[PDB]
Amino acid sequence: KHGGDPLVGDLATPVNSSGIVKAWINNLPAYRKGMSANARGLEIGMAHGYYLYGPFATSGPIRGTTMSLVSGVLSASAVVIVLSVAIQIYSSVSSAKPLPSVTTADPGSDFGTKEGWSAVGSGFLIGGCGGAVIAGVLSYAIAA
Amino acid sequence: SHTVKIYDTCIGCTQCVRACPTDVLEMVPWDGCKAGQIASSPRTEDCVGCKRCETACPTDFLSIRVYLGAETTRSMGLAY
Amino acid sequence: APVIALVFFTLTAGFLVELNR
Amino acid sequence: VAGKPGHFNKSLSKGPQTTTWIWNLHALAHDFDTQTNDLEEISRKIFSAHFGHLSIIFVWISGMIFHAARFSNYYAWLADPLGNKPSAHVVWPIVGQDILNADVGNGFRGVQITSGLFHILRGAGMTDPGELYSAAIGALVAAVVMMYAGYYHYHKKAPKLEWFQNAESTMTHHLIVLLGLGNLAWTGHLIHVSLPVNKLLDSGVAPQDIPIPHEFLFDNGFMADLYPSFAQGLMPYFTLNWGAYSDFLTFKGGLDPTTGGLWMTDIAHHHLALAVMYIIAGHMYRTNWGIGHSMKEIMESHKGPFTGEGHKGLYEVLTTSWHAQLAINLATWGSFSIIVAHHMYAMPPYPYLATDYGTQLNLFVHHMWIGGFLIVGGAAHAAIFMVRDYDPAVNQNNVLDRMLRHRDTIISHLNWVCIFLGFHSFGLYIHNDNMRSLGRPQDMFSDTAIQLQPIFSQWVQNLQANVAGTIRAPLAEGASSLAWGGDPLFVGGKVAMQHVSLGTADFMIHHIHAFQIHVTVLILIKGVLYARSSRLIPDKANLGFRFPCDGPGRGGTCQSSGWDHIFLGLFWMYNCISIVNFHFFWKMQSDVWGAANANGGVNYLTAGNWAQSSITINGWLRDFLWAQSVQVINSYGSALSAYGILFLGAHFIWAFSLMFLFSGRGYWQELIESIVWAHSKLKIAPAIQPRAMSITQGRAVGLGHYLLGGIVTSWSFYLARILALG
Amino acid sequence: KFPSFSQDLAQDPTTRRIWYGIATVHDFETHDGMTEENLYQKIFATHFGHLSIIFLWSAGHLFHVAWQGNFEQWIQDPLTIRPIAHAIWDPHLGDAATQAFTQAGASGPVDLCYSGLYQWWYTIGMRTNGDLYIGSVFLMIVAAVMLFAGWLHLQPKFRPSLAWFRDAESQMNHHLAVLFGASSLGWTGHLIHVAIPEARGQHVGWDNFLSTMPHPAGLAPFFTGRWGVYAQNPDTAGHIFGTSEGAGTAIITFIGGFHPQTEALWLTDIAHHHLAIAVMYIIAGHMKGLYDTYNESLHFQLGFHLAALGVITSVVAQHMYSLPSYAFISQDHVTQAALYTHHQYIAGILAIGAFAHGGIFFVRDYDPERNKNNVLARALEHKEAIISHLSWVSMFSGFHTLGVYVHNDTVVAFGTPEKQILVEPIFAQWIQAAFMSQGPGDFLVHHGIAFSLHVTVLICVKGCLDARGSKLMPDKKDFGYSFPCDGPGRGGTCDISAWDSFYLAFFWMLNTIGWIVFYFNWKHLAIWSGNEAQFNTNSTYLMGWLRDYLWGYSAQLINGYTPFGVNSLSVWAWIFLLGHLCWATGFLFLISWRGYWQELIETLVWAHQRTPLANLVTWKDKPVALSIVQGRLVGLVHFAVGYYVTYAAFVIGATAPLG
Amino acid sequence: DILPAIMTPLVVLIGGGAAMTAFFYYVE
Amino acid sequence: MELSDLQIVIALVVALLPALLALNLGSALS
Amino acid sequence: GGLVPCSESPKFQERAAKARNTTADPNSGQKRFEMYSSALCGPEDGLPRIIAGGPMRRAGDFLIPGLFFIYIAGGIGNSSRNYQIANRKKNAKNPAMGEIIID
Amino acid sequence: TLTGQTPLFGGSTGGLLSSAETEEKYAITWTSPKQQVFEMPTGGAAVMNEGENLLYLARKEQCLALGLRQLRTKKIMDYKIYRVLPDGSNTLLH
Amino acid sequence: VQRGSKVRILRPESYWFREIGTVASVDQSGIKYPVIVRFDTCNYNGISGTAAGINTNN
Ligand code: SF4
Ligand code: SF4
Ligand code: SF4
Repeated sequence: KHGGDPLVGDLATPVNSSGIVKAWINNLPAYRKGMSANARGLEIGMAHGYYLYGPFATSGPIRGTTMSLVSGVLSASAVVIVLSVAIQIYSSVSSAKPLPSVTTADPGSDFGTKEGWSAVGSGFLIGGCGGAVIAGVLSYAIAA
Repeated sequence: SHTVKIYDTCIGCTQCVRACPTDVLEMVPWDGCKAGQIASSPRTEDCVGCKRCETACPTDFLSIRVYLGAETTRSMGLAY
Repeated sequence: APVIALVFFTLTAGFLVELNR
Repeated sequence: VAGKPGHFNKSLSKGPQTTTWIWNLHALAHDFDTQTNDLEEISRKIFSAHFGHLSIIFVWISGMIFHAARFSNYYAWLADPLGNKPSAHVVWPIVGQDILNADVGNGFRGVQITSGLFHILRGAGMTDPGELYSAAIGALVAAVVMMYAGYYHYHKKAPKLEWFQNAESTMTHHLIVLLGLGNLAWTGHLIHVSLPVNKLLDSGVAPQDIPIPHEFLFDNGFMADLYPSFAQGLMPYFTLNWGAYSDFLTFKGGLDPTTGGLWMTDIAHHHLALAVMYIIAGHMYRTNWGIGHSMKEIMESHKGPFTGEGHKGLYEVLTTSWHAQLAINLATWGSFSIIVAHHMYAMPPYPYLATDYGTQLNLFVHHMWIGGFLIVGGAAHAAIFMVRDYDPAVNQNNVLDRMLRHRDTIISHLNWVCIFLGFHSFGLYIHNDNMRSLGRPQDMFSDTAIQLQPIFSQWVQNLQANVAGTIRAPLAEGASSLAWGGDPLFVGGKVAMQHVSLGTADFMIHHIHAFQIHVTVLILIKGVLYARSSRLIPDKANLGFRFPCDGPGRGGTCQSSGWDHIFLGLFWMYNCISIVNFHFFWKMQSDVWGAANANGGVNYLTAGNWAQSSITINGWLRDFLWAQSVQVINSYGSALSAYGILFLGAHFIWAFSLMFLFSGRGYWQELIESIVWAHSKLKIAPAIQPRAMSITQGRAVGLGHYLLGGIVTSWSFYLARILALG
Repeated sequence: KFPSFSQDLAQDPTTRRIWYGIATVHDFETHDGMTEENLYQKIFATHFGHLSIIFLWSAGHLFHVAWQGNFEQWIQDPLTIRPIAHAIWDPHLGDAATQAFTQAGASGPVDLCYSGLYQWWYTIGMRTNGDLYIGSVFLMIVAAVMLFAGWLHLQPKFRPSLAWFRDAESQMNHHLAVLFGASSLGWTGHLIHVAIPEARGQHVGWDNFLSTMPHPAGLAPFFTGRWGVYAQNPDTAGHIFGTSEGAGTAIITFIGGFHPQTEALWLTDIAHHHLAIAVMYIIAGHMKGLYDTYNESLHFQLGFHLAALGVITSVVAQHMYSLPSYAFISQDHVTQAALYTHHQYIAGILAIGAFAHGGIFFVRDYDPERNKNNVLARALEHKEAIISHLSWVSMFSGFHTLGVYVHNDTVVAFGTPEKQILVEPIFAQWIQAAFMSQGPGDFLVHHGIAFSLHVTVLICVKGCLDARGSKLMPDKKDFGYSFPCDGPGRGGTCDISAWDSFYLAFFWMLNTIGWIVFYFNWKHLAIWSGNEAQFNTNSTYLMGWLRDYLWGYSAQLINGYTPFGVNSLSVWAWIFLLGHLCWATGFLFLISWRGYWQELIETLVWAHQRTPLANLVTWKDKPVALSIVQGRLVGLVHFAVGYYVTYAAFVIGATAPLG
Repeated sequence: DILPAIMTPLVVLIGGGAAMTAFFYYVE
Repeated sequence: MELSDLQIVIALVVALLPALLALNLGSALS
Repeated sequence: GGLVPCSESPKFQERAAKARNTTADPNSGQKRFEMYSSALCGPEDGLPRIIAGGPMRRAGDFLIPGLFFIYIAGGIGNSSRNYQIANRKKNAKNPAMGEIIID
Repeated sequence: TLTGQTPLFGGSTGGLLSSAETEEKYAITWTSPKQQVFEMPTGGAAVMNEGENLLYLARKEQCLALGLRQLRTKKIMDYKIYRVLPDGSNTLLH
Repeated sequence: VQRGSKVRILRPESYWFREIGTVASVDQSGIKYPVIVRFDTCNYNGISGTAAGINTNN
C-alpha cells in the first residue's frame, strides 16, 4: 500500500510493514521504548562484539594454534575501539534528529542529542570489549 | 547562486523565457528594442545553470549569458 | 558516394596492376 | 529518381550546410520512426527491409557454397578427414601475400579455414561438384526472388495495418508452417538422404562413388540393405508399430566412436520430435474460427495480491509498438546464441568436428560474441520503447507501472549485490596475489590451502552423469555428453571429449562471471528505467533518447540519456565476454584437449597448470598472456604472419580509440577553425562548412574503434595459437 | 566553516565543499581579503617550508643509510656488492619472503639502493658511517634553522615590506652573482681542500683541514702569475682510487678524458670546472616591455623558471651518462638507467608546468594596452598561422614515419626482409666523426621523438594562445582559467578551457618521454648484454620491439613469485601488477562522466534514508558526484601514477638481474 | 636497536588515526 | 662501524626540535 | 655513407642465394636482387640503404621519388582546386549540390 | 490557503524524502475539467480527479515541468505553484 | 548603408568578424542595431547534433 502518504517516497510492502517484522524491529535495543541510552549502547556492544570475535580467531594467520583465540579477542577489542572513536567523533558535530519511518512510527529520542550519542558510545565500548572477552573465555572453557 | 545578466542586444524573441525549466526569466516591456520588450531575470537564485537560455538565444553573440558561481542546494538540483 | 567508390576502385586497380609485374 | 539526399527527413532535404548534415543523414537514414507518423508505412518499410536482409543472407550462403565448391580441397578432406585440413582463401600470388598460402596437406596450398563449412557440407552429404554448383545457383536465384518480393510487397502490393496486428494468426502461421513443417521436411531430408550417405562414407567406400539421392528416393531396397528395418516398404506408420523403427530412430545419446560426432539417428528422432511438438502446439490460438485460446483472456487472468492489475494492457502495447517486440526478440536471440555456444562444444553435432580444435574454438567464441551483442541490443531497443512508445493511459497499476514505481528499490539492491559480488569475487584474486607474493602459500584460496569447493556444481554433475537407466530416463543408453564425466574418448590421435573437472578456480571464475553479469544488468536496467524521467531531470523524456547532456548545471549532467547508458554498458559486455572466452580457452587447453599417450595418459597442451596458475592475477599474466603468445609473436616470416600483423594493428586501433574517448569537441572545433582559416588563406575553403563532429557520435566512434581493436586482438591471438599448436 | 579562506565554499551544503577547499589550498591569489604584501610574506614562508622539507628528506636519506646500510663493505668491494637502503619491517610478511629478502650479505630483510648514492658519497669524500651520521645530524640542524627562520621572518617586526620584494631586478642580480658564484667557489674549495686529498689516499677531516697542505705552492700564485704550478703533476693512468699508488700533486688541471679505473671524469678537472664557473659568475654578476612584464606577473616568472629548470634537467639527464662524474658508476647499469629515466620524467613534468602556468598568466595577468605591440602581442595577433604550420609539420612528420614503420613491418612479415626502407642517420655520423654507433633505427626513433615533441608543443601553444578567447567563446577571459564547459549549445563545447589543453597535452608528454626511455633502455640493454646486432636488425620494424624488448626482457621480472617458490624480485612483480592496475583504474574517470554517477548516488541516498538501523546516522553534508573537472583531474592522476609505477617496476625488474 | 617494531606500527597506525580524526574535526 | 645506541638516541632527540619548529610555523601560517 | 656496395658484400650474396618469389615466374625475386645490386648495403644487416643526404651520385634514391610525389600531389591538388572554383558561387551559386554529387 | 484534493495514486518511492519535511517542500495546485490519467515526474501515472487538485513535490523544477510539458497540452492554463516553508507558511511563485 | 549593399563586419565578438555581408533591411526605429545582414555562411547556434545555423544578425 501507499503507507501513510503516497506522495512520500515509501511503500508499505509486507517486507517491512508486516506486524511481526514491525514488532521485531521496534523491540530491538536501538528502537526499544523504556530504556536509557546507556543500556542501548551496552546491549548493542555485547551483541556486535560477540559476533566480531568469531572470524578473527577462525581465519587468522595463527588459526591452528591456541593463540588464535587471544588474537581474535584482541582484534575484536581493537575494532570496538575504532567504532567507539567513530561514535565519539560523530557525536561532536551534532547531527540532525532522525525522523519517523514506516517501520518505526515513533523513533527514539536518545539519538538526537550529543549526550545521548556519547552515552550510547560509552555503553557500546564496554559491551564490545566484554562480549569479546566472554567469547574468548567461553571458547576456551568449552574445549575442556 | 548563479548570476544571469541579459545584454541589450536581444530582439526580444521570447524563446529564452519559454525555454527556461525553472522560469527564472520573465518578460518586461522595454522601448529600447524594436519589439518593445526585453527579458529579465528576477529569480537568479533559482537558476540551476542549465544553459538552455543560452542555447535558445539566436542573437549573435548571446545577448544572454550565464555565469556559474557559488552553488547552493537550490542551484544544484538536490531533491534530498 | 558511388562515384568516390568507383574512382577509388579504378585507382587501386591501377596500383595493383602496376605492382603486378 | 533517388538523387535527393536527405529526402527521408524534414530537416535534411533542405540542403547541406555543414558536415554534420552528412553525419546526421548517415545516422538518421534507417530511423523510420522519425520519417513519418503513420504506422502502416512503418510496417511496410520493416517488411521491405526484412526481405532485403534475407536477400543479403542468401547471397552470403551462395558465395560460401560457391567458394567451397571451386577453390577448396573439400574432396581430399572428405576422402581422409584426419589427414587433410579444410582450406579456402587461395590468395593471388602478388606483391607479398602469396606466402599466406599454408601447406594444408597432401600437396594442396592455401589458407586453412575454421568456419566449419566442410563439416556442414558433409552433414548434408553433398559429395558431387554438380550438387554444389546447383546449390549455389539455387541460392542466388532465391536471393533474387526475395529481393523482387521485397520490391513487390512494398511498391505494388502494400499490405494494410490491420494485417500486421494479427498476433494470434501471425504466431499460428509462423509457428506451424514456417517451423514445424520446416523441421519435418528437414527430418525427411535427413532420413532419406544424409544418413545413407554418412553410413557409406563411414564404410570407407569412396567420396565420388556415392550415387545421387535421386536413386536413393527411387529405390527402396538400398536402404533395406543399409537399414534392416527399412525393408518394410509399406511402412507400419498407421499400424502404430513404431518399435520397428529402432534402427534409424534411436535414443543412444552419446558420441560416435568413429567420427567424433552426435549419433545421426539421435538427431533424426530429435528434429522429428521437435517438428511433431511444434505442429501439435501451433493449434492453440484462435485465428478465425472461435476455437482455441486468445491473448487477453489468458494474459489478463494471471493477476495477484502484489502485482495488482497483473498483465492487463500489455497486449495492446505489444501489438502497437514495434520496439518492444524488437527488444524481446533481440534478448531471446542473444540468449539463444549463448546457449548454442554452450551446448555445441559439449556435444559435437557434426562429423570430424571434435578433433578440429580450431573450428570448435572459433564457433564457440564467435557465437558467444554474437549473443552478447544481441542481448545489449535488446536492452537498448527496450530503452527506445520506454522513452518513445510508453503510454500512461494504457499502463496504470499494471506490471510496468509498479516496475516504474519500485525502480529505486531495484537499482539500490542491484547495486549492493554488484558491490558485494565484486568484493567477495575479485578481492579473492587480489588476496591470492598477496598471499603468494609474501611467501605464504598455505593462506591462498586453493586446493593446497583453505579451499572453496563448488559443491553444488559437483552434485549436479554427479546427478546428470548417472541418469541413464533410472526411472526418469530408463530408455536412455548413455549420458548426454562426456563432459559430465567419462573416460576420454579420443578419435584419431587427439581427445574428442573428456570430463571437465571442477574446483576452487572454477568456482571463483563462475562467480566472477556472475559479478560482471549483474553489473552489466545494473547498467542496462538503470538506463531503461530512468530513460523517461528521474529526480535530476524531471523532463528527460522530452529531451529524447539520444542527447549528449543537459548543460553543466545541477553540478554537471554529462552522459545522462539512455543512449549514454547503453554506450557505457557495451564496454562491460565486452569485458564479460572476453573473460568468458579466456576461461573457456585456458580450461580446455589445460584439462580437456590434448594428444593421447601410449601409456594410458593424455599429453595435455598446457600440461594441466590451470589448478595452480589461474588463481592469481600474476598467474594469468605469466602463464597465459605471456606464455601462449609465443606462437603469435614468432609468426613472422611464415604462413601465420597475418595473425601477428592483425595483432599489432588491433593493439594500434584500440590505442587509437582513446583519442576519441578521452577528449572533447571544444578543442577540436577550435583547431578546425584554425585549419579552415589556413585553407581559406589560399581560397580553397569548401562550401560545406567544416564542423567538429557532435558529442554523441564522437563517443560512438570511440566505442566502435575500441571494440574493433579489442576483438581483433583477441581473435588474432586465439587463431595464431590454436593453429600453430595443431 | 572549512575552508575559512572563502565564503562561497563555506556555504556549500554538499560534499563538493571539501573537494574544492582542498583543491585551492595554495591558490593564495584567490583567498578573500588578501593583500599583495601578505601574498609575498606567505610565499616567502612557504618557500622556507619546501626548502626545509627537502633538507629533512636528505637528512632522512643520510641517517637511514648510515644506520641500516652497508657502506663500509661496499667500499671494500664496489663491484660485487649491492648497496642497501633501508631494512624491511613488515608483520604481514611470510617466512619464505623473509629468507628471500636477505641479500647483499645482510642480516635480515633489506631493500636495495637503486639511486647511486653510494658512489656519489664515495666521490665527495665520505669513507665511514660516522661521516654519514654527522651529515644527517647537520642536515637536521640546518632544516630546523630554516624552519625557525621561516617562522621568524613572519613576525610583524621582521616582516619584509612589499617595496623590498618589488626590487625584482636587484634580487635577481644578487641571486645570479652571490648564490651561484660564491656557492661554486665554496664547493671548489671543499673539493680541493678535502675531496681530492681524500681520493689520493690521505685522510682529511674537520680536525685536520686547518693544518693540512693542499698544494706546495701554498696559495702564493693565487695572487700572482705562474698559475701553471697548480698542475705540475697530475695523477697516473695506473693510479688506484682511494690509494697512494701514482697519486699526483696537481689540484687544477684540464687533462680531460676518463679515468682508466673509475671510468669517470678526473676530480681535478671537476674542481677546475666549478672554479671557472665561479669566476665567470663573479665577473658577470656586477655587469620591449617583455623584461618588465616578466617582473610584473608572478606566473610569468614561474613559467620561465619552470621551463629553464626542465631544459637544464634534460641536459643533466643526457650528460650524467654521456659524461659520468662519479667513481664506479659506469659498472653499475641499474642506477644509471634509473637516474636517467627519473630526471627525464621530471624534466617533462617541469616543461608541462611551465606551459600550464604560462597559460594561467595569459588568462589572468595579461593586459592589452600595457603590452601593446611587444614581442607578446605579435604571437596573439597571429595565432592561426603558427597553429596551422604546427599542424602541417606534425602531420608531415607523423604520416610518413608511421608509414615507414608499418611498411617495414609488413615487408618483413612476408618473409622478404631484403626490401625494407632504411635511411641512414648521416648527420649524426658526421657530427660524431667531426658517443655511440647509430643506425636506421636510431634515425627513425629520433624522428618519432621530434614528431611527438612538435605535437605536444602544438597542443600547449594552442591552449596558451586561445586561453584568452576564441570564436566559440569570445569571452573566455571572464570564465576563468578552469571551467567545465559552456553547455551543449552551439554544437557542444566540451573540454574547451586552457586547463583542458593542459589536460590533453599531459598524455602526449607521457607518450614522448615513454618513447624516449624505451629507446634508451633497449639500446643500453642490448649493449650491456653483449648482443648489439639484436637492436640493429630488430628495431627497423615495430614487431621487433614487442617480441624482443617488452616480451623478451619481462621474463624474470614476471617470475617474481611462482607456484614453485618466491625469489628476490617478488616485490617488483607486485609493483608491476599494481602498475597496470592503477593505469587501468583511471579509465573510469577518463571515459564515464558525471551524470550517471550522480543518478546512482541519488539512488543510494534514497536507499540509505529508507532502511532501519541506519536512519539514526545521517550525513553532515549531502553527497554529490564528483564535478567534471574533478573527474578529469583524478583520472589524469591515476593514469600518470600507474604509468610511472609500471615503467619503474619494469626497468628495475629487467635490468637488476643483468647487473 | 629494536626501534623498528616500536616505531613503524606506531607512526603508521596511530599516526594515521590521529591525522584522520583531527582532519574530521577540521572539516566541521 | 656499527652505530651504537647513544648516537641513535641523540639523533632522535635532535630530531624532536624541527618537529616543534614545523608545528609552530604551521600554526603561525594558519 | 661509409658503407660497401651490395655487390661486394658476401653475406648479401648469401642472403640472395635463398629467397621467395613474388610473380608467378620462378625468376621473379633474383631479378629484384640484380635491381637492388646498384645500391649500397651495410655489412651487419645486408639490406639496401636509402641516402637522405642528397649526394650527386646518389640523387636517385630519395630526390627523384620526392619529385615524383610532389608532382603527383600538386597535380591532384590543382585538379581539386580547379574543380572547386569551377563548381562554386561563380558557377551555380549553390555549391552544396556540387560537392555531394560530381561530374 | 492551499485547499484541494490529492490526485489518486498508489504510492511510489520517487516522492518526497527526509529533507522535504525539514528544509523545503513545494506544492502545485490546479483545477481539472474532467477526470483523466497523467504521468508524474516521480514515476508512474496518476489519475487526477474533478475540480481542484493539490500535489506536493520536492523540487520546483519538477512542479514546473509537470505544469508546463503536461498541463499545457491538456488545455489547462490555470496552475499555481507554491513554495511551502517547513513551519507551514506558504508563498506563491506563479 | 542601404538595402542591397555589401558591408564588412567590424564586430569582434560576432561569428562573422571580418567577412563580407550583404544588407537586407534597415529601419528607422530607436534600437541601437537597426541594420540586418544576411550571411552566406551559418553560425554555430543550435544544440549539439543540429545540421543548420543562423544567417542573420542585427
Ligand atoms: S532568447 Fe536572447 S534574444 Fe531572445 S528574448 Fe531572450 S535574451 Fe533576447
Ligand atoms: S541557465 Fe537554465 S535555469 Fe538558468 S536562467 Fe538559463 S534556462 Fe533558466
Ligand atoms: S562537458 Fe559536454 S556533455 Fe558535459 S555538460 Fe558540458 S557540454 Fe554537456
